Amino acid sequence: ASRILLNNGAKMPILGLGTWKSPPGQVTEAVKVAIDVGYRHIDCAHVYQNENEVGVAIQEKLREQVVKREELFIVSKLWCTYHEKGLVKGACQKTLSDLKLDYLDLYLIHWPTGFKPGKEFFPLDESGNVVPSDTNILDTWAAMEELVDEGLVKAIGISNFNHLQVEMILNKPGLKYKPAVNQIECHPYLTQEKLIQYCQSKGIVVTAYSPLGSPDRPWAKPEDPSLLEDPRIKAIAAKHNKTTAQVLIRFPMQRNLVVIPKSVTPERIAENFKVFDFELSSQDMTTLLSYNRNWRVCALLSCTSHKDYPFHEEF
Ligand SMILES: NC(=O)c1ccc[n+]([C@@H]2O[C@H](COP(=O)([O-])OP(=O)(O)OC[C@H]3O[C@@H](n4cnc5c(N)ncnc54)[C@H](OP(=O)(O)O)[C@@H]3O)[C@@H](O)[C@H]2O)c1
Ligand SMILES: O=C(O)CCc1ccc(-c2cccc([N+](=O)[O-])c2)s1
Repeated sequence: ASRILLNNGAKMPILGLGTWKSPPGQVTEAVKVAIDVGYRHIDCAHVYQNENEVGVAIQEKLREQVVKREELFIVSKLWCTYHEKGLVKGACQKTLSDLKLDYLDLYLIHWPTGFKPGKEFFPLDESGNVVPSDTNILDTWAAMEELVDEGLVKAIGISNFNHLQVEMILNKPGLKYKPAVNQIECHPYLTQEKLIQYCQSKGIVVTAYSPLGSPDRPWAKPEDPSLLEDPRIKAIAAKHNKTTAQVLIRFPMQRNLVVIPKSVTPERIAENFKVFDFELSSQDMTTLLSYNRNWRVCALLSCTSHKDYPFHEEF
Protein backbone atom coordinates (compact mmCIF):
# COMPACT_ATOMS: atom_id res chain seq x y z
CA ALA A 1 0.00 0.00 0.00
CA SER A 2 1.24 3.32 -1.21
CA ARG A 3 -0.44 5.65 1.33
CA ILE A 4 -0.97 5.77 5.12
CA LEU A 5 -4.02 7.17 6.89
CA LEU A 6 -3.53 10.34 8.95
CA ASN A 7 -5.64 11.44 11.89
CA ASN A 8 -7.40 14.03 9.69
CA GLY A 9 -8.82 11.33 7.38
CA ALA A 10 -6.39 12.05 4.55
CA LYS A 11 -3.97 9.58 2.99
CA MET A 12 -0.26 10.39 2.82
CA PRO A 13 2.05 8.78 0.26
CA ILE A 14 4.68 6.74 2.09
CA LEU A 15 7.37 7.65 -0.42
CA GLY A 16 8.12 11.32 -1.09
CA LEU A 17 10.85 13.42 -2.66
CA GLY A 18 13.18 15.44 -0.41
CA THR A 19 14.30 18.90 -1.47
CA TRP A 20 16.88 20.07 1.12
CA LYS A 21 20.04 21.13 -0.77
CA SER A 22 18.30 20.71 -4.13
CA PRO A 23 19.65 23.83 -5.87
CA PRO A 24 17.05 26.12 -7.41
CA GLY A 25 18.97 25.74 -10.69
CA GLN A 26 18.22 21.99 -10.61
CA VAL A 27 15.12 21.34 -8.46
CA THR A 28 12.47 22.23 -11.05
CA GLU A 29 13.71 19.44 -13.30
CA ALA A 30 13.92 17.09 -10.32
CA VAL A 31 10.35 17.61 -9.34
CA LYS A 32 9.13 17.31 -12.94
CA VAL A 33 10.87 13.95 -13.35
CA ALA A 34 9.71 12.78 -9.88
CA ILE A 35 6.09 13.49 -10.82
CA ASP A 36 6.50 11.72 -14.20
CA VAL A 37 7.83 8.56 -12.55
CA GLY A 38 5.16 8.43 -9.83
CA TYR A 39 6.02 10.57 -6.87
CA ARG A 40 3.02 12.35 -5.40
CA HIS A 41 4.52 13.60 -2.12
CA ILE A 42 7.10 16.38 -2.08
CA ASP A 43 8.78 17.50 1.17
CA CYS A 44 9.59 21.22 1.17
CA ALA A 45 10.64 23.98 3.51
CA HIS A 46 10.93 27.78 3.42
CA VAL A 47 14.47 27.51 4.76
CA TYR A 48 15.49 25.37 1.75
CA GLN A 49 15.24 28.56 -0.38
CA ASN A 50 13.89 26.68 -3.42
CA GLU A 51 10.12 26.64 -2.91
CA ASN A 52 9.57 28.96 -5.85
CA GLU A 53 11.34 26.48 -8.17
CA VAL A 54 9.45 23.54 -6.67
CA GLY A 55 6.28 25.48 -7.31
CA VAL A 56 7.28 26.07 -10.96
CA ALA A 57 7.54 22.31 -11.47
CA ILE A 58 4.21 21.57 -9.86
CA GLN A 59 2.42 24.28 -11.77
CA GLU A 60 3.78 23.00 -15.01
CA LYS A 61 2.78 19.37 -14.52
CA LEU A 62 -0.65 20.60 -13.48
CA ARG A 63 -0.71 22.59 -16.75
CA GLU A 64 0.43 19.56 -18.73
CA GLN A 65 -2.49 17.54 -17.27
CA VAL A 66 -0.07 14.97 -15.82
CA VAL A 67 -1.49 15.13 -12.28
CA LYS A 68 -4.37 16.76 -10.44
CA ARG A 69 -3.84 18.91 -7.31
CA GLU A 70 -5.87 16.45 -5.21
CA GLU A 71 -3.47 13.67 -6.11
CA LEU A 72 -0.46 15.57 -4.78
CA PHE A 73 0.64 15.66 -1.11
CA ILE A 74 2.69 18.81 -0.53
CA VAL A 75 4.49 19.30 2.80
CA SER A 76 6.23 22.38 4.01
CA LYS A 77 7.60 23.61 7.37
CA LEU A 78 7.48 26.71 9.56
CA TRP A 79 11.05 27.97 10.08
CA CYS A 80 12.48 28.69 13.57
CA THR A 81 12.47 32.48 13.18
CA TYR A 82 8.70 32.51 12.73
CA HIS A 83 7.49 30.83 15.96
CA GLU A 84 5.80 33.96 17.33
CA LYS A 85 2.00 33.61 17.02
CA GLY A 86 1.86 36.88 15.03
CA LEU A 87 4.31 35.56 12.43
CA VAL A 88 2.98 32.09 11.68
CA LYS A 89 0.26 32.91 9.16
CA GLY A 90 2.51 35.19 7.09
CA ALA A 91 5.18 32.44 7.05
CA CYS A 92 2.67 29.90 5.78
CA GLN A 93 1.31 32.31 3.19
CA LYS A 94 4.80 33.04 1.88
CA THR A 95 5.30 29.30 1.40
CA LEU A 96 1.92 29.00 -0.33
CA SER A 97 2.76 31.96 -2.60
CA ASP A 98 6.17 30.57 -3.51
CA LEU A 99 4.77 27.11 -4.18
CA LYS A 100 1.87 28.67 -6.17
CA LEU A 101 -0.60 26.68 -4.06
CA ASP A 102 -3.82 27.52 -2.25
CA TYR A 103 -3.32 24.90 0.49
CA LEU A 104 -0.67 22.62 1.91
CA ASP A 105 -1.46 18.96 2.67
CA LEU A 106 0.76 19.10 5.78
CA TYR A 107 2.55 21.93 7.55
CA LEU A 108 5.13 21.11 10.19
CA ILE A 109 6.87 23.04 12.97
CA HIS A 110 10.34 22.47 11.53
CA TRP A 111 12.20 22.43 14.88
CA PRO A 112 10.92 22.86 18.46
CA THR A 113 13.42 25.73 18.92
CA GLY A 114 12.31 29.26 18.23
CA PHE A 115 14.95 31.71 17.02
CA LYS A 116 15.09 35.49 17.17
CA PRO A 117 12.92 36.94 14.44
CA GLY A 118 14.72 38.68 11.57
CA LYS A 119 16.05 38.15 8.05
CA GLU A 120 18.81 35.72 9.15
CA PHE A 121 17.79 32.04 9.29
CA PHE A 122 20.34 31.19 11.97
CA PRO A 123 20.92 34.32 14.03
CA LEU A 124 24.04 33.86 16.13
CA ASP A 125 25.55 36.03 18.80
CA GLU A 126 29.15 37.22 18.46
CA SER A 127 30.27 33.97 20.07
CA GLY A 128 28.44 31.51 17.78
CA ASN A 129 25.46 30.60 20.03
CA VAL A 130 21.99 30.70 18.39
CA VAL A 131 19.88 33.64 19.58
CA PRO A 132 16.59 32.18 20.81
CA SER A 133 13.17 33.75 20.75
CA ASP A 134 10.80 33.95 23.73
CA THR A 135 8.40 31.50 22.20
CA ASN A 136 7.15 28.12 23.45
CA ILE A 137 5.89 24.98 21.79
CA LEU A 138 2.27 25.33 22.97
CA ASP A 139 1.65 28.86 21.68
CA THR A 140 3.32 27.99 18.36
CA TRP A 141 1.09 24.90 18.15
CA ALA A 142 -2.02 27.03 18.78
CA ALA A 143 -0.97 29.22 15.85
CA MET A 144 -0.57 26.17 13.63
CA GLU A 145 -4.09 25.08 14.62
CA GLU A 146 -5.42 28.37 13.30
CA LEU A 147 -3.98 27.53 9.84
CA VAL A 148 -6.21 24.46 9.70
CA ASP A 149 -9.25 26.39 10.81
CA GLU A 150 -8.64 28.99 8.05
CA GLY A 151 -8.21 26.38 5.32
CA LEU A 152 -4.57 27.15 4.54
CA VAL A 153 -3.41 23.66 5.51
CA LYS A 154 -5.17 20.30 5.72
CA ALA A 155 -3.01 18.82 8.50
CA ILE A 156 -0.39 20.03 10.95
CA GLY A 157 2.48 18.21 12.57
CA ILE A 158 5.92 18.58 14.10
CA SER A 159 9.52 17.72 13.27
CA ASN A 160 12.52 16.93 15.48
CA PHE A 161 10.31 16.82 18.60
CA ASN A 162 11.37 14.42 21.39
CA HIS A 163 8.68 12.36 23.09
CA LEU A 164 8.31 14.78 26.02
CA GLN A 165 7.82 17.67 23.54
CA VAL A 166 5.22 15.65 21.67
CA GLU A 167 3.55 14.86 25.01
CA MET A 168 3.39 18.59 25.78
CA ILE A 169 1.22 19.21 22.77
CA LEU A 170 -0.87 16.10 23.36
CA ASN A 171 -1.61 17.16 26.92
CA LYS A 172 -2.25 20.78 26.01
CA PRO A 173 -5.41 22.21 27.60
CA GLY A 174 -7.95 23.00 24.87
CA LEU A 175 -5.99 21.11 22.20
CA LYS A 176 -7.83 21.45 18.87
CA TYR A 177 -5.83 19.20 16.54
CA LYS A 178 -3.41 16.44 17.48
CA PRO A 179 -0.19 16.43 15.45
CA ALA A 180 -0.65 14.20 12.45
CA VAL A 181 3.06 13.58 11.81
CA ASN A 182 6.45 13.78 13.56
CA GLN A 183 9.19 14.00 10.95
CA ILE A 184 12.48 12.79 12.41
CA GLU A 185 15.88 11.61 11.27
CA CYS A 186 15.83 7.84 10.89
CA HIS A 187 18.17 5.31 9.18
CA PRO A 188 20.18 2.17 10.15
CA TYR A 189 22.62 4.30 12.22
CA LEU A 190 19.79 6.12 14.06
CA THR A 191 16.94 3.66 14.27
CA GLN A 192 14.69 5.61 16.68
CA GLU A 193 13.04 2.54 18.23
CA LYS A 194 11.68 4.30 21.32
CA LEU A 195 10.46 7.47 19.67
CA ILE A 196 8.79 5.50 16.82
CA GLN A 197 7.09 3.27 19.36
CA TYR A 198 5.91 6.30 21.26
CA CYS A 199 4.60 8.14 18.21
CA GLN A 200 2.89 5.09 16.67
CA SER A 201 1.26 4.32 20.06
CA LYS A 202 -0.27 7.87 19.95
CA GLY A 203 -1.55 7.55 16.37
CA ILE A 204 1.08 9.96 15.06
CA VAL A 205 2.65 8.93 11.73
CA VAL A 206 6.42 9.06 11.57
CA THR A 207 8.32 10.36 8.53
CA ALA A 208 11.96 9.28 8.27
CA TYR A 209 14.34 11.95 6.91
CA SER A 210 17.89 11.56 5.69
CA PRO A 211 17.24 7.86 5.03
CA LEU A 212 20.42 7.60 2.91
CA GLY A 213 22.52 9.30 5.60
CA SER A 214 22.59 12.67 3.76
CA PRO A 215 26.01 12.29 2.13
CA ASP A 216 25.62 15.88 0.83
CA ARG A 217 25.13 17.40 4.28
CA PRO A 218 27.34 20.52 4.41
CA TRP A 219 29.19 19.58 7.64
CA ALA A 220 30.22 16.08 6.61
CA LYS A 221 33.62 14.85 7.83
CA PRO A 222 35.59 12.08 6.15
CA GLU A 223 35.71 10.09 9.37
CA ASP A 224 31.91 9.94 9.52
CA PRO A 225 30.03 6.72 8.98
CA SER A 226 28.63 6.38 5.46
CA LEU A 227 25.45 4.37 4.92
CA LEU A 228 25.52 4.22 1.15
CA GLU A 229 29.13 2.93 1.27
CA ASP A 230 28.55 0.45 4.11
CA PRO A 231 29.65 -2.98 2.77
CA ARG A 232 27.15 -4.79 5.05
CA ILE A 233 24.25 -2.92 3.51
CA LYS A 234 25.71 -3.37 0.03
CA ALA A 235 25.69 -7.10 0.63
CA ILE A 236 21.96 -7.08 1.55
CA ALA A 237 21.33 -5.00 -1.59
CA ALA A 238 23.23 -7.41 -3.86
CA LYS A 239 21.27 -10.35 -2.38
CA HIS A 240 18.07 -8.68 -3.64
CA ASN A 241 19.61 -7.36 -6.92
CA LYS A 242 18.67 -3.87 -5.71
CA THR A 243 20.87 -0.85 -4.96
CA THR A 244 21.98 0.18 -1.45
CA ALA A 245 19.72 3.25 -1.78
CA GLN A 246 16.75 1.04 -2.56
CA VAL A 247 17.36 -1.09 0.50
CA LEU A 248 17.72 2.08 2.62
CA ILE A 249 14.34 3.39 1.32
CA ARG A 250 12.54 0.04 1.66
CA PHE A 251 13.76 -0.36 5.25
CA PRO A 252 11.61 2.41 6.83
CA MET A 253 8.64 1.48 4.63
CA GLN A 254 8.60 -1.92 6.34
CA ARG A 255 8.44 -0.20 9.73
CA ASN A 256 5.18 1.61 8.74
CA LEU A 257 7.11 4.85 8.26
CA VAL A 258 6.91 7.49 5.52
CA VAL A 259 10.32 8.13 3.89
CA ILE A 260 11.54 11.11 1.84
CA PRO A 261 14.82 10.45 0.04
CA LYS A 262 16.28 13.44 -1.78
CA SER A 263 17.85 13.50 -5.23
CA VAL A 264 18.19 15.98 -8.10
CA THR A 265 19.71 13.36 -10.39
CA PRO A 266 17.01 12.06 -12.78
CA GLU A 267 18.47 8.50 -12.84
CA ARG A 268 18.42 8.28 -9.05
CA ILE A 269 14.97 9.88 -8.70
CA ALA A 270 13.62 7.06 -10.86
CA GLU A 271 15.80 4.40 -9.06
CA ASN A 272 14.63 5.47 -5.63
CA PHE A 273 10.94 5.03 -6.45
CA LYS A 274 11.41 1.43 -7.59
CA VAL A 275 11.00 0.01 -4.10
CA PHE A 276 7.52 -1.49 -4.30
CA ASP A 277 8.54 -4.71 -6.03
CA PHE A 278 10.65 -6.41 -3.36
CA GLU A 279 10.61 -7.18 0.35
CA LEU A 280 13.38 -7.18 2.95
CA SER A 281 13.34 -10.44 4.96
CA SER A 282 12.87 -10.62 8.71
CA GLN A 283 16.58 -11.28 8.94
CA ASP A 284 17.40 -8.27 6.76
CA MET A 285 15.26 -6.03 8.98
CA THR A 286 16.85 -7.36 12.17
CA THR A 287 20.31 -6.93 10.61
CA LEU A 288 19.66 -3.33 9.59
CA LEU A 289 18.18 -2.41 12.98
CA SER A 290 21.31 -3.89 14.59
CA TYR A 291 23.47 -1.18 12.98
CA ASN A 292 22.13 1.56 15.23
CA ARG A 293 24.75 3.83 16.74
CA ASN A 294 22.63 6.87 17.63
CA TRP A 295 24.50 8.87 14.94
CA ARG A 296 22.80 12.08 13.74
CA VAL A 297 23.16 14.02 10.49
CA CYS A 298 21.09 16.84 11.93
CA ALA A 299 22.06 18.23 15.31
CA LEU A 300 23.57 21.72 15.41
CA LEU A 301 26.10 22.31 18.16
CA SER A 302 25.02 25.97 18.00
CA CYS A 303 21.59 25.19 19.44
CA THR A 304 22.58 22.87 22.27
CA SER A 305 21.87 25.47 25.03
CA HIS A 306 18.44 26.41 23.63
CA LYS A 307 15.76 25.69 26.24
CA ASP A 308 13.94 23.56 23.68
CA TYR A 309 16.92 21.70 22.19
CA PRO A 310 15.40 18.30 21.47
CA PHE A 311 18.27 15.87 21.77
CA HIS A 312 19.33 16.09 25.40
CA GLU A 313 16.50 13.61 26.17
CA GLU A 314 17.11 9.92 25.49
CA PHE A 315 14.17 10.02 23.07
N1 LIG B 1 12.73 17.97 9.08
C1 LIG B 1 14.02 18.35 9.09
O1 LIG B 1 14.71 18.81 9.98
C2 LIG B 1 14.80 17.67 7.93
C3 LIG B 1 16.21 17.51 8.05
C4 LIG B 1 16.94 16.88 7.01
C5 LIG B 1 16.24 16.42 5.89
N2 LIG B 1 14.84 16.61 5.82
C6 LIG B 1 14.08 16.20 4.55
O2 LIG B 1 14.54 14.86 4.25
C7 LIG B 1 15.04 14.82 2.86
C8 LIG B 1 16.01 13.64 2.72
O3 LIG B 1 17.16 13.89 3.64
P1 LIG B 1 18.57 14.49 3.10
O4 LIG B 1 18.31 15.41 1.98
O5 LIG B 1 19.27 14.95 4.36
O6 LIG B 1 19.41 13.21 2.61
P2 LIG B 1 19.20 11.76 1.97
O7 LIG B 1 17.89 11.72 1.27
O8 LIG B 1 19.50 10.79 3.05
O9 LIG B 1 20.43 11.74 1.01
C9 LIG B 1 20.45 12.63 -0.11
C10 LIG B 1 21.83 12.46 -0.81
O10 LIG B 1 21.87 11.17 -1.38
C11 LIG B 1 22.17 11.20 -2.74
N3 LIG B 1 21.43 10.19 -3.44
C12 LIG B 1 20.08 10.07 -3.69
N4 LIG B 1 19.69 8.96 -4.26
C13 LIG B 1 20.87 8.25 -4.40
C14 LIG B 1 21.04 6.97 -4.99
N5 LIG B 1 20.10 6.17 -5.49
N6 LIG B 1 22.38 6.51 -5.02
C15 LIG B 1 23.39 7.31 -4.48
N7 LIG B 1 23.23 8.55 -3.94
C16 LIG B 1 21.91 9.01 -3.92
C17 LIG B 1 21.75 12.59 -3.18
O11 LIG B 1 22.49 13.05 -4.31
P3 LIG B 1 21.88 13.83 -5.61
O12 LIG B 1 20.72 14.65 -5.14
O13 LIG B 1 23.09 14.63 -6.07
O14 LIG B 1 21.43 12.71 -6.61
C18 LIG B 1 22.10 13.46 -1.97
O15 LIG B 1 23.48 13.80 -1.94
C19 LIG B 1 15.60 16.25 2.69
O16 LIG B 1 15.90 16.63 1.37
C20 LIG B 1 14.43 17.05 3.34
O17 LIG B 1 13.37 17.09 2.43
C21 LIG B 1 14.08 17.21 6.80
O1 LIG C 1 16.69 22.38 7.66
C1 LIG C 1 16.69 21.17 7.43
O2 LIG C 1 15.59 20.46 7.27
C2 LIG C 1 18.01 20.44 7.31
C3 LIG C 1 19.14 21.35 7.84
C4 LIG C 1 19.36 21.43 9.32
C5 LIG C 1 20.19 20.76 10.09
C6 LIG C 1 20.12 21.12 11.52
C7 LIG C 1 19.19 22.08 11.75
C8 LIG C 1 18.72 22.63 13.09
C9 LIG C 1 17.87 23.74 13.15
C10 LIG C 1 17.44 24.21 14.38
C11 LIG C 1 17.82 23.63 15.60
C12 LIG C 1 18.69 22.53 15.51
N1 LIG C 1 19.02 21.85 16.68
O3 LIG C 1 18.45 22.16 17.74
O4 LIG C 1 19.89 20.97 16.48
C13 LIG C 1 19.12 22.03 14.28
S1 LIG C 1 18.36 22.58 10.25
